[PDB]
Amino acid sequence: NSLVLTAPQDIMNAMLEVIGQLDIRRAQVLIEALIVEMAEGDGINLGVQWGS
Amino acid sequence: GNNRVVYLKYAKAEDLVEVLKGVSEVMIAAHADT
Repeated sequence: NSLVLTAPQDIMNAMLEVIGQLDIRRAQVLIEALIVEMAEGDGINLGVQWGS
Repeated sequence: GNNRVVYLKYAKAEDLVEVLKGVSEVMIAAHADT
């Protein structure tokens, strides 16, 4: 994980500054989701039939 | 001493040929068996 750089002094210094600015640590994120589900149901059936 | 043969300890020569082509520009060659 190395960079090999060849350039004159001024370009070298500029490139080293850019590398130093881009070579930094990243933070982390813990992400939590929450799913809630509720269901309710009620029914009634009533009837009378006549037959012969 | 226009020519040298370098024995590598930890790296692979085929890997270093590509890297050193730019820096050299001069001939660079790799012997894989040794």
